[PDB]
Amino acid sequence: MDVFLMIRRHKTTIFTDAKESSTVFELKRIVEGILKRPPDEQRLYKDDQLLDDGKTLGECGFTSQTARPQAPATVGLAFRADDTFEALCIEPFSSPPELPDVM
Amino acid sequence: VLRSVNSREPSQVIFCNRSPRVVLPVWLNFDGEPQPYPTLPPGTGRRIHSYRGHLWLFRDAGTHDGLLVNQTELFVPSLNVQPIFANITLPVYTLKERCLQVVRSLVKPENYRRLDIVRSLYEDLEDHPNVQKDLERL
Amino acid sequence: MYVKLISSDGHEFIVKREHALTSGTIKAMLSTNEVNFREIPSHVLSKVCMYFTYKVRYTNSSTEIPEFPIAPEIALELLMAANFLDC
Ligand SMILES: O=C1CCSc2ccc(Cl)cc21
Repeated sequence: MDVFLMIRRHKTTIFTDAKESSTVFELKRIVEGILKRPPDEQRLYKDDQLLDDGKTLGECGFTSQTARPQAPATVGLAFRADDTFEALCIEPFSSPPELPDVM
Repeated sequence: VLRSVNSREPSQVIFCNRSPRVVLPVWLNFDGEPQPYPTLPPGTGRRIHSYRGHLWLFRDAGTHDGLLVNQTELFVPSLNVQPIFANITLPVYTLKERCLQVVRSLVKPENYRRLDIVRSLYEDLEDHPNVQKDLERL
Repeated sequence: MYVKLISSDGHEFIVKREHALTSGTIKAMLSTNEVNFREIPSHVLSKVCMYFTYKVRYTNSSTEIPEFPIAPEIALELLMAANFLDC
C-alpha cells in the first residue's frame, strides 16, 4: 500500500509517497535525490522518535490509513553539519486569521 | 430531449450510496421534468423498482452538489440478467468548487456580499448547483 | 521531476512536477523550477499541495473517494487561491 508523506525540515516540506514496506533508508534516498544530501547526513523522525534505517515505514507507524493523500503523515528531517547533527526542528505554517463574523 | 423512455419493461435496481452525503435520487419523467425520490443516508442502500430506459441522476440532498453514479452523471436501468447496482459516489471536485461548497455551508446567502473577495467570487458563490441548470446541455 | 512552490511567508513546498502541472497557472509560471507566490501563505499552499496528491490519487479509480477536508478557518483564503490558480 502507498503511504503519503510530508518530509519537513525548517522551512522545507517535501510531499512524496512511498510503500508501507519500503525502509527508512530508502526514504532517505528519496530525500537525497531532492535535497542533494547523503543518508549519512540525514536523520528521520516520527514526532520526536529517531527512526532506524532498516525499519519499514509501516513498522514506524506510517500506514495507508494514517498517511493519506489528503492528510499526509509528517516525517521530521535533520541534517548533519560537519560532524554534529543539528537538532530537529520544523517551522510551523502560518496561522489562519480570525474567522469572520459571518461564519 | 433528455427524458425517460416509457418502455414499460420493469428493471430492478439497487441504489447504493457510497458517499458521505445524503443522496437525493432524481427521476427524469417522460416529459423531462425532474422528480425527487426519498433521500438515502450516507453509506446506506435502498432497492428500487424502475424500468429499462429510465433516466436517473443523483445529488446532495441538502446542497444539490452533483454526484456520480457508476461514474458518469446519468444512470439508466438496463436488462436484469439479477438487480442492477447503482453505486453513488463523490466526484473529485475541483478545489474551487469544493471551497465554494464549504463557504456556502458556513455563510448565509444574505451575507455572501459581506465577505472580502473579488466580485467574481460573489457570482460564483451565488450560482448554486441546480438540477435544471445541469439539465441545460446538448 | 520535482518543483518548488514558495509561499508568501518563505515556506518551500517541493512537489512532483506532474502534480504541479495540474494547474494551468503553475504550468505558465514555470514555462525555471521555482515559483514564488507573493499572495498565498503556507497554511493555504500546504492545502493546495495536499489537493494535488488527492486529485492525482483519486481521479479515475471508481473505488470510493473520500471527501477532501477544508477547515472553516482557511476556507476563504483557499477559495481565493483556488480561483486564481483555476485549481
Ligand atoms: O491565499 C490567499 C490568502 C490571502 S489573500 C489572497 C489573494 C490572492 C490569492 Cl491568489 C491568494 C490569496
